[PDB]
Amino acid sequence: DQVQKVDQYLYHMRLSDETLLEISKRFRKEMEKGLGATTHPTAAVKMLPTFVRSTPDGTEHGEFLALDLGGTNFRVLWVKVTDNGLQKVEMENQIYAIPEDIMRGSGTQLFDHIAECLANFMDKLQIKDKKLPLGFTFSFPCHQTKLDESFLVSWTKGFKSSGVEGRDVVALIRKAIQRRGDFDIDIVAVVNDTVGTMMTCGYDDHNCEIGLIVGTGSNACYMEEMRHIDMVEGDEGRMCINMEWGAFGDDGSLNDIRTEFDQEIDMGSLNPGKQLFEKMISGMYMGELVRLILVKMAKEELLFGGKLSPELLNTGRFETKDISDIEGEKDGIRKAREVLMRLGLDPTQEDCVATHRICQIVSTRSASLCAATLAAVLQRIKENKGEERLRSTIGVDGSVYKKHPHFAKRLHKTVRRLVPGCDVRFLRSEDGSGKGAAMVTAVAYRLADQHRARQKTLEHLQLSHDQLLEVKRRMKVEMERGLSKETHASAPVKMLPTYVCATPDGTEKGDFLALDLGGTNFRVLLVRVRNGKWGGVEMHNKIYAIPQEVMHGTGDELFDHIVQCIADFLEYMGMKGVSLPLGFTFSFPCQQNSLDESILLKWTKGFKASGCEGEDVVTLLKEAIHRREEFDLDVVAVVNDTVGTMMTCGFEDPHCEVGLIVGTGSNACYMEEMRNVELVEGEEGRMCVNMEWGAFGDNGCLDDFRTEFDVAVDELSLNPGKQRFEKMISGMYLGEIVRNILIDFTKRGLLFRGRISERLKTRGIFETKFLSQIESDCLALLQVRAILQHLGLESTCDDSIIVKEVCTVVARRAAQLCGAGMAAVVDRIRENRGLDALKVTVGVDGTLYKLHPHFAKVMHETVKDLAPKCDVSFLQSEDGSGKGAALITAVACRI
Ligand SMILES: N#Cc1ccc(S(=O)(=O)NC[C@H]2O[C@H](O)[C@H](NC(=O)c3cccc(-c4ccccc4)c3)[C@@H](O)[C@@H]2O)cc1
Ligand SMILES: N#Cc1ccc(S(=O)(=O)NC[C@H]2O[C@H](O)[C@H](NC(=O)c3cccc(-c4ccccc4)c3)[C@@H](O)[C@@H]2O)cc1
Repeated sequence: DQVQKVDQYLYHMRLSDETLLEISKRFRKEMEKGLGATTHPTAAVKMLPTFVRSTPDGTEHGEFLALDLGGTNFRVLWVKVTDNGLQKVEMENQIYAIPEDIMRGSGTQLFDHIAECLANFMDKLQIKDKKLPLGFTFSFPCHQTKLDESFLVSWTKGFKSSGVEGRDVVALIRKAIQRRGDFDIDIVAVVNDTVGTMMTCGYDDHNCEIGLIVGTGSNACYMEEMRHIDMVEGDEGRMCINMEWGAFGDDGSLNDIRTEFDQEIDMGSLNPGKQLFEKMISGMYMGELVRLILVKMAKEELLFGGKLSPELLNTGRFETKDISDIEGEKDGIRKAREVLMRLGLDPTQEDCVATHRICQIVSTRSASLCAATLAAVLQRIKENKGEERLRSTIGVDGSVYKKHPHFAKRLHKTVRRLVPGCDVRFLRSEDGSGKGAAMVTAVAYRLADQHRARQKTLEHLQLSHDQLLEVKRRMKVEMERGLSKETHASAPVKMLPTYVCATPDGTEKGDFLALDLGGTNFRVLLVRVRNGKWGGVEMHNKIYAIPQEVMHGTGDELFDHIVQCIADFLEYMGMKGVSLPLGFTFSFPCQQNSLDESILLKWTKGFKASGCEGEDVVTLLKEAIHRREEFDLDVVAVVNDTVGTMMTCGFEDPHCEVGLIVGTGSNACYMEEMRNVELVEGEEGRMCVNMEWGAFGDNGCLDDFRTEFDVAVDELSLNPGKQRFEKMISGMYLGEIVRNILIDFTKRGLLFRGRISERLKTRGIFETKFLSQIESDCLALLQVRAILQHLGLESTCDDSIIVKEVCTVVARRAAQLCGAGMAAVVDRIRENRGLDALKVTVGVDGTLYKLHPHFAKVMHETVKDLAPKCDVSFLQSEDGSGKGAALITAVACRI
C-alpha cells in the first residue's frame, strides 16, 4: 500500500508503452539529424562513422594484437583466431599501469611507455618477430577520420599529457614503435567499445548488427547503409555508426520526460547539460537518482519521520550496487533496511518497502528507455533491409545489464513488445572490447582475402589485347576454311551463300510485303519505299499467332493459315485485291540453293507440321497462295535475318556491307567477292555470306579461352557443344554465365553468406533486361538490390556490389569477343580488295546491342583497337528482321 503511494508520487517515471514509442520516433529524428550533412554539426546525437565496413562471417583467421586504454591502467591483448568451425577465440593479456610521472608528462613519453609495454608483452608472449595488426580501443572523446586515424578531443580521468589533444593517436603509437626499432606493426583499427562489443558477439552470431553497452555509461552502435551516411563519401555498402546516444536530449528534446531529480543530477555532475540520456539510464547515476528521491520525500515527511542523516545528504553514498542488492534478495526489504541504516537512518517497514519500490521504478525506467531507443534502431535496420519480418541479434555488455538481477530481462521483454515485427536475440559479451578491436582487423583481412579470391576468378573473363588479336585471327582462319569447297563440310562456320548479290542505290520505290516467320507468332509487313534524296521507309505490320492445332497438323494447313493472315492484313490496310511482291524471313535451319529456293532441313521450336521437312519453303508458300483464288503474290526471295538487318541499313548509308545481330542469338554477314565463294560457280562480282558465326568454336578452337562457367552453360544447354561463340556473346546465355559464377562464389563462401537459395539454382532467372539495369545502376545501387529482391535472392548491400561486378565483367567479355569477331570481318574485306584505308558501315540489330548500357560502346572501341586501318561506323537498324525482307525484294525487283 505504501507501493501505490510511491507510484503516484513517481508517476512520471513510470512510462507507458505509448511514451516509449514516441521516444523512439524522437530518437529516429535525432539519428537522421546526425547522419545528415547540414544538420550534423549541431546534432546532439553525433552518429559518428566508425569505418568498420562489415561484421564477422565466422571464417576469419589469424593472430592479432589489441590495446585497451581506460586510464591509470591499460591492457595489451593477443587474439588467436582459427577457422576450424568452432569459432572459439584464444586470448592472452596483461594489465600494466601508467604512473602519474608518465601520465602528467609529455605525449611522446606516454606512447614510448605504451610501445614498450607492447614489446614487453610480445617478448613474454613469444611473438615479437611477427608483424601483426592492432587492435586499438581507447575511450576518450575523439574525432575519427579513418579506421587508422583518430584525433584526441580532450582527456578524462586524470591524463594531462601535452602534445596529444588535437593530434592523431595512431601517428603517436606508430612513431613510438618506429623509434624502438625492435618490432613492427601491421594495419591499425581504432574502435569504440560498443563497436568492439558488436564485433565480438557477431563472431559467434552472424546476425548481430547492434552493439550495446549499459555500463557506468551507455552507448550503442549499429550497422548502417552508406547511402544514408552523408559524412563519408560513397553510397555503396554499409558501415557501423557509433551513435553516442548518451548525449540524447542534450538540446532539450527529452526535457518533458526528465523529472526534477533528473534536473538535479545534471546540476550536481562534472559535465552539466551533457550526456543527459546516460544520466537517466546508466550505472554511474542510477543509485544517485534514488538518493534524491529519498532526500526529497523525507524533506516532505513522507519518509523517515521527516528526519535525515548526514550520509543520506552526501552524493554517491547510495549506490547502483545497493539497487542490485535490494531487488535481488529473497527478502528485499531487509536488505533495504540494512542499506538505509548504513546511511544513518532508523527505518520502519513502510520506509523499507518504499525504498525497495523506488529502486524498481528507477531501474525499470532505465531498461525501458533503452528499449525505446533500441526500438528506433531496430526499426531502421528493418526499413533498410526492406522485409516485414526481421531476425537481428544485439550484443550487450556493461555492469548494469550483467549484474543487475532483473534489468536484462525487463529490456528483453520491453523491446519485444515495442517491435512485434522483429525476432530479436540478445547475446552478452564477456571478454569485452579487447577481443572486439582485434576482430575488426581480422574482418579487415577477410574482406581483402575474399576480394582478391573472387577477383582472381574474374580475371579468366578479362582478356588482353593480345588474347583478342588471337581470337581475331582464329576468326579469319575459320572463315577461309568455310568458303573453300574442301573444308566447308567439316567447318563449324558454314559461310553459307545468301544469293543476295546487289546492294541499294537511290532508285528503289514501291510497296512490298514481308513475311517474318519463326516461332508460333509471325508478322505480316507492308513496307512502302520513297526513292530519291530524303524519302525513306515506312512500315505497317500486324502480328498473328499460329494455333496450337495447326502446327501439330499437316504442312499445307500451316501455309494456308499463313496466307489467310496475309489476306487479312492487306484487307486491313485496305488493299484487298492488290497483288504485290513478297519478301520472306524464315528462321529455321535451311540449305538455301537459290535466292528463292530454300529447303527446310529440320523443324524446330515446336512445329510438328508434316509434309514439310525436305521441301522448298517458297514452293509450299506459293502453292498455298495459288490455292486461295483470287489471290496472287510474287514470292521473290527468302532471307536470313542478319542479311535483312544489313540491307535495311543499306538504304540509310550507301557504304554498308555488313550486317550484325547480337540478340537472343548472334550472327553476322558481309558481301564477299564472288572470287572467294567456292560453292557457287563463277568468280565475277560480289556475294553476301551468312556466316552463322555463333558456331565459331564448335571444333574446339576457342576451348582454351573457355572458363568452367562457359562449359557449365554449354553442357546444360539444349544444344550441347553446338553454337559456342554465341553462348559467350549473347542471349539467354550471359545471365546463365553470371548465375554460375554467383553459384561458384557462394559455394566458396565468397557471396551470399555461403548459402545457396533453391531460387538461385533455378535456370534462366537472370534475363538480359535485368543485366542491363544492373550494369546501368550506380551510387547506392538501389536498383540492383530491388532486382535481386524481385528474383527471390538475398538483397544485401555487400552482395549487390559483387553481383554488379560479376555482371559487368561477363558483359564486357561479350562485347569484346564480339568486336574481335567483327574486326576479322572488316579486315578481310580490306584484304579481299588489297585496299588499306577502308571506310565501312555495319547495320546492327538485336536486343542486347540497343538496350545494354555499355555494350555498343565497348564493342566500338574493340574494333577500333583491333582493326586500326578500317574506319567502322555502326548504324542501328530496328527490325531488319522482317522489314529487311521486303527491302531485299525491292532491290531484287530492280533487276
Ligand atoms: N570517457 C569515457 C567513457 C568511455 C566509456 C565508458 S563505458 O564503456 O562505461 N560506457 C560506454 C559508453 O560510455 C560513454 O557514453 C562514452 N561516451 C562518453 O563518455 C562521451 C561523453 C561526451 C562526449 C563523447 C564523445 C565526443 C566526441 C567523440 C567521441 C566521444 C563521449 C561512450 O563512447 C561509450 O561507448 C564510460 C566513459
Ligand atoms: N533458331 C533460331 C534463331 C533465329 C534468330 C535468332 S536472332 O534473330 O535472335 N539472332 C540471329 C542469329 O541467331 C542465330 O545465330 C541463328 N542461328 C541458328 O539458329 C542456328 C543454330 C544452329 C545451327 C544453325 C545452322 C548451322 C549451319 C547451317 C544452318 C543452320 C543455325 C542465326 O540464323 C541468326 O542469324 C536467334 C535464334
